[PDB]
Amino acid sequence: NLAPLPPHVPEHLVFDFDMYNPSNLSAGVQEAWAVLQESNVPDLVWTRCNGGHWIATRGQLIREAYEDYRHFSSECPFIPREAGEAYDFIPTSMDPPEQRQFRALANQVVGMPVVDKLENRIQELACSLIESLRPQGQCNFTEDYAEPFPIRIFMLLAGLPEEDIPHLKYLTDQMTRPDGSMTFAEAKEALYDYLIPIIEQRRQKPGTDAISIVANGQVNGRPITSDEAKRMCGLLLVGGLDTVVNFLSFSMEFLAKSPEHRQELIERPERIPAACEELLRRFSLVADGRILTSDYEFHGVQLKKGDQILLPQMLSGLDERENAAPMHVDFSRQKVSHTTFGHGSHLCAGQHLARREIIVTLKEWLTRIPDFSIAPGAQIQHKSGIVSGVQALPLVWDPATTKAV
Ligand code: HEM
Ligand SMILES: CC1(C)[C@@H]2CC[C@@]1(C)C(=O)C2
Ligand SMILES: [C-]#N
Ligand SMILES: [K+]
Ligand SMILES: [K+]
Repeated sequence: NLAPLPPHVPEHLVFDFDMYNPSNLSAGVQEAWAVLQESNVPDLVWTRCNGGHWIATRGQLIREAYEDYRHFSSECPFIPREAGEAYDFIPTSMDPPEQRQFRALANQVVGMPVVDKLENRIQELACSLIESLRPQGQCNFTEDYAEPFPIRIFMLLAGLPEEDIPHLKYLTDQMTRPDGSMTFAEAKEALYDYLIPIIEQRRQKPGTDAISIVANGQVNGRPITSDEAKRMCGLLLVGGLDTVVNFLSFSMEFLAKSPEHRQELIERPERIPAACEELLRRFSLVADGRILTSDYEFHGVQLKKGDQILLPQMLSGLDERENAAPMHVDFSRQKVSHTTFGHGSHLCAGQHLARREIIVTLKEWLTRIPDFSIAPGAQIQHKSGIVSGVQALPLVWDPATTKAV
C-alpha cells in the first residue's frame, strides 16, 4: 500500500516506513523506529506508507519543527490525513496564540497543583494494587497494573465511574493504534457522545472534578462553550488512558530483565527521578506531527503546502547525536536528552502527573517485589502507532522474596 510518489519529492529521500506496522517490530518498537537512524537514511525522508508523508529522523529537526508552528501547524497533527482532518481536540489541534488560553485551563486540571492535590491517592492506589498482586507470584502487568493504576487515578481526577473504563479505553486505543474496525471520526464521535450529557450535567450542577472545572472555565473573556468543553475533555480522556499505561509496561519489561538496575533504585531511591527520565528517553513512545501551512524549504528539503510531516517524539532521545549509546539504559547519564513529552507550545500538560505515577510505581513496586522476571518462554510483542505499546507482559516471581510494608 504505497501512495504514488508526489512530483516534488526526489527519489533519494524515499524511505518506506510504516508507523503503524514497522518492519522490525519483533526486535522491540523503539528498535523498529531506530532503523530510521541508520546511516542509509537521510535526516528527513518521505514514506509512501499511510497516504504519503515526511518523517524527521533527528532530534535537531524534530525540535525545530515543533517550535516553528508558523510553518508546522497542529491543525492536522495525525497521520493518516483522514484522521488528522477529523482531529479537533483542544488544545492539541490549535496553534499559538489561540491554543494559549485553553492550555491554561488544561494546566488547571492536570498540572502540578492537581498532582500535589492527588498525591496521597496516587501513592495509596499504587501500594494497594501492588500488595494485592504480591502474594500471587505472577500477574499480567498490562491488565493488572499498567492499566488500572493510571486509569483509575484519571477517572478519580475526572469524577467518572470506573465501570466506564472498558468502553473509553477501547475508543482511545482505536484513535492511537487503529484496528480498522472503525474510522478515527467514528471513534472520536463515540467519545464525544459519552462526554456530551456529562458536560451538560456538570454545567448545570458544577463539581470540583476536572470535567466540571473545564466545562465551567473562561476563555476569550466569555464562558467556554459546551462544544469547546467537549473537545478538551475528549483530549484529557485520550491523554489519561494510553501513554502512562503503555510507558509503565515498557519500563517494567526492562526492569524484569535488569536486576542491577533494580538494586540501584532500591539502595539509592534519590536516583529514582533521574531514572524516570532515562526510562522516558529509552522507552519513549509517542509519534504525531504537523501539517505544512505553505511551501517551505527545511534543511535543504522542499516541502509543499499541505504536506504532512511526522515528527516522532520518540526519536529525539534515541538520536545518537543527542545521546551516546542511545539504546543503553544508564541512570547516571550526565544529560538525559529527550522530547518524550513533546516540544514547543504543546509540550504535555500531564507531564507532572505522568512523572509522579512513574516514580511512585518504581519505588513501591521494587520495595515489595524486588525480584521478578518475564514468564518462562513468553514472547513480548510490541505495537506501534501514534502511541506505541506493549501487548501483554506476563511477570512471575517467588512470593518468598517479596515483602509487605
Ligand atoms: C509517559 C506519559 C506521557 C507521555 C509520553 C505524553 C506525551 C505527550 C506529547 C508528546 C504531547 C504533545 C503532542 C503534540 O505535540 O501534538 C502531549 C500532549 C498532551 N498531553 Fe501528554 N503524555 C503523557 C501523559 C499524560 C497524562 C497522564 C495526561 C493527563 C491528562 C496527559 C495529557 C495531555 C494533554 C492535555 C496534552 C495537550 C497539551 C497541549 O496541546 O497544549 N498526558 N503528551
Ligand atoms: C499525541 C498525544 C499523546 C497527545 C495527547 C494524547 C495524544 C494521543 C494526542 O492526541 C495529543
Ligand atoms: C498525553 N498523552
Ligand atoms: K536518518
Ligand atoms: K483537524
